[PDB]
Amino acid sequence: HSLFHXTP
Amino acid sequence: STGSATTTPIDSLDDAYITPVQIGTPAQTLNLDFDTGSSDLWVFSSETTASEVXQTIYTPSKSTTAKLLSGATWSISYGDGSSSSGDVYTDTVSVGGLTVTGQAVESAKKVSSSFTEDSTIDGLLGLAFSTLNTVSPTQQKTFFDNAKASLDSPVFTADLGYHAPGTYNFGFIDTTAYTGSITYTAVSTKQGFWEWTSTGYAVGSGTFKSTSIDGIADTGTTLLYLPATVVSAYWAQVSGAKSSSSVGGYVFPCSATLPSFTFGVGSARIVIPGDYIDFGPISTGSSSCFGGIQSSAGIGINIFGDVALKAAFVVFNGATTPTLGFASK
Repeated sequence: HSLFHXTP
Repeated sequence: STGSATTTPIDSLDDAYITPVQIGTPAQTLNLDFDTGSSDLWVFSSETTASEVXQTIYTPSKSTTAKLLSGATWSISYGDGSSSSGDVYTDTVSVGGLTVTGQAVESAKKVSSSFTEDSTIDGLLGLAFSTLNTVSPTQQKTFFDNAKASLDSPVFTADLGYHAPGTYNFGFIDTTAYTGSITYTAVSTKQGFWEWTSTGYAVGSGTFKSTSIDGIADTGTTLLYLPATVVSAYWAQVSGAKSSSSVGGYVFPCSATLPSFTFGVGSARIVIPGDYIDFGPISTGSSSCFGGIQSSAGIGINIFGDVALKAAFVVFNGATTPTLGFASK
């Protein structure tokens, strides 16, 4: 569990 | 053909959503994170370094339809700097009744620590454009790209819930799922994302400011990241809100009632309820809460994440010229 930032 | 699957928040904060996917023959069911911000289908597997496994894994050797994709490898990293890599099989993949044969299934040999730490996600299912796929030497198509030939219509919809289950549908539009009419806006595929431009914003009951906000629709991102001046304009309407370095974002007293936030879609307007923007207390029992709208300055891109998308019914139109459709719900 974190906060998610799905690709550069 | 069509498919329909239930998607569930992984926790009480709606940090992410997982959707059950059937892989292989006989089917192995895994809970994947559907991510419109990436184009790799990768899962935890029997090949993953054991000390890095805590998740349900894919076992290629147990599937009669799995085939090794000779010489192919993949390596990916995400927005938050997490990453994984490995080799590639093709297998049969099913989502909510819709079946694709010969889908590239990327098998993880290694994963970063944040993937190991999150027990509820068995892998990711990428739904951006295939030009972002990291398989080499030849890139693989996404689940959506493979299904298009068989879909009643080349679309999928996202219907994400607030602290509640939602639905991912493929190949049809559920007209009972939203209110009003759907507004469509053009998509740019230049960077491989579901990239679009919002027509402006309003805070609470104030005026709508017409201003172009280029951003991406990313179901794999939790929050709403907007330009700093936009974000400042929002939190200025919250009397105990401030920016917190220690926390890395705007925080406010959990007791406050937050204004709504409206973003423009062509001539239409989507309103995010104030409550969706209350993301949660910074720790259990705390009197401070973290805001769901944050600055995109250090990211480099504006991101319409779950906070924003769960307030609407979203249509991902994958025709040759793709578009995005939003409806109130």
